[PDB]
Amino acid sequence: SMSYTWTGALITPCAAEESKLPLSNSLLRHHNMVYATTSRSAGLRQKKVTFDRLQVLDDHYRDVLKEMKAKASTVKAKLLSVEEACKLTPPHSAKSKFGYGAKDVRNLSSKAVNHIHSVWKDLLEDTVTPIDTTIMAKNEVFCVQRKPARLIVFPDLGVRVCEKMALYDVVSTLPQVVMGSSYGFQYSPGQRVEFLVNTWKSKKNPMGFSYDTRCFDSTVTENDIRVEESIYQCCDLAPEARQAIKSLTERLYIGGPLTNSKGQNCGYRRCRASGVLTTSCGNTLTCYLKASAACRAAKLQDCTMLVNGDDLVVICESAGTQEDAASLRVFTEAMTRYSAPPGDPPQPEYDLELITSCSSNVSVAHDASGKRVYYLTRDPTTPLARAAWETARHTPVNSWLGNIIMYAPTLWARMILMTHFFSILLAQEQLEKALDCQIYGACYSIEPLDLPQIIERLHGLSAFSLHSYSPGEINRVASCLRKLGVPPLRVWRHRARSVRARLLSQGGRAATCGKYLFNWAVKTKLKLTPIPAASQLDLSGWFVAGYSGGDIYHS
Ligand SMILES: CN1CCN(c2cc3c(cc2F)c(=O)c(-c2noc(Cc4ccccc4)n2)cn3Cc2ccc(C(F)(F)F)cc2F)CC1
Repeated sequence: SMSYTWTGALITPCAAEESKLPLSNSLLRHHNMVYATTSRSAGLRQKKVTFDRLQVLDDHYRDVLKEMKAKASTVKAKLLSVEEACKLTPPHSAKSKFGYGAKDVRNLSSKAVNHIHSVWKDLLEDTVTPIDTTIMAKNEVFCVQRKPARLIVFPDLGVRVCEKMALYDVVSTLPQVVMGSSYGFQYSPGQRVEFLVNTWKSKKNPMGFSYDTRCFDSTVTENDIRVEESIYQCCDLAPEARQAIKSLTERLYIGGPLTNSKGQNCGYRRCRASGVLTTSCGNTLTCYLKASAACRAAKLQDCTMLVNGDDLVVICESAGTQEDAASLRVFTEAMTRYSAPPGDPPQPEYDLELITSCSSNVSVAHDASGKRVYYLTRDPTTPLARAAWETARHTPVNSWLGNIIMYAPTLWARMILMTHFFSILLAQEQLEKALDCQIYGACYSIEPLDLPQIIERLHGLSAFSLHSYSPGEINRVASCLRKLGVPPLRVWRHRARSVRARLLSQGGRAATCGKYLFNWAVKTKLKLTPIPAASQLDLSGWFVAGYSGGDIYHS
């Protein structure tokens, strides 16, 4: 079965697309290296993601599936009311083709609610007719060496709300129960590091590897998608939920027709849709299932998995370098049979720091006392490129804010992102202005002035005093700054001292940002005690589940 079939109709934009970087130069001067993907490259992506999938299952697969269902059976899940579902809808979510928008949904306008009721009722009465989806090219920023745009497939606003009602509770609670500690989205960055470091430490003689499935969404078969449903259905559910879940699966999740922005039929999908509520959960369960089975086929000893959607990292007991090399090829052959072939082949690693998963890795620094501290970091190229874009253009999603929150302990986030953006917020007098950012796919509204206590709550006080970073980490940053033409430490330190001073003179939370975020920039350090406001912060539903493509909004 083909993941996609196409009519020949083009994937079209719904607005003018910028692929070019037009204050921003002060951040990064090699602006010709920064580009954004557009629909013009859609054809290239279409070719990559269109192929025949072959799948052969074995006893290991079946044993693991049985084990997952058994745990899934302990879960009780609730229907969301229409109101609860509406409030989860982002204010700028794509409007319905049926005469109402996200604002109408959020306001609970009777037109929107009446339509949502009719969609739900239709779901219960009809469990066959494929549901329409829109296919678009994503507009994302990168640095050269060029990626063709990613494709986004999503149903109408009315359907998405119904998805929330039927499955939000399921995709928010089920994965963690089924996969336990292996479920990646339950962790803040600090917690993700702790689990990785400790898992590594716990092996007698550890070996680990990241596994990249080539175009994971396309590798997901209709069988895979029904297997996921069978897992959902193990939950203790209301008869209405079971019916809706079954209808959504047959009518939307397993596949359906693709319609472009102009309304033309572009083709038909028979794999994972990137823009539905179950994408993250489905991908995570499916990746976990196949990888767990593959471990057994490959006879990897004491396999420990960490899974985030299609992102997979494995840490096990080494059986020797040659033996490991051979075991990994077997693991890969098993994954391939399950319809999850690798992009670039996995390779054994024997240094935790060298394992990149979720585009990030663990590294070491030292706190004020000289004590060792592990933190999550990544190559800063993309974050910096997108930071430049967001400086030179108005964008609804502030990746820089999300990056500061997730990578606050890193040298590059502290040195560059905090300095550059707080300087801009000072000039524009928009310190008090709340901004939208994404965490694990979900959209959050956050006040930049709260960053100190947010960071203390997530990464601890040491985040404000990390030094003596690894040479490997610094070389990567330096190499990146060279590549992108970014000013060196001496320049950012000078800028940071200026911003820090200006922040202090405003007092209040502003001064707190100056004192904590920029203590690194001053030669005589302040004392930095626990921020009292860091305790009374509501940081519960931040790191519970993934929702990439799931159209979720919180707070
Ligand atoms: C061959 N290798 C070359 C470099 N290598 C290293 C250089 C380092 C550090 C560790 C290294 F191994 C380190 O640990 C700190 C530091 N610690 O504490 C703060 C304070 C601080 C905190 C937060 C933000 C900024 C400064 N800065 C500073 N530098 C100097 C440095 C060089 C290059 C870059 C950059 F990458 F930008 F080119 C940035 C740097 F800082 C050793 C030998």
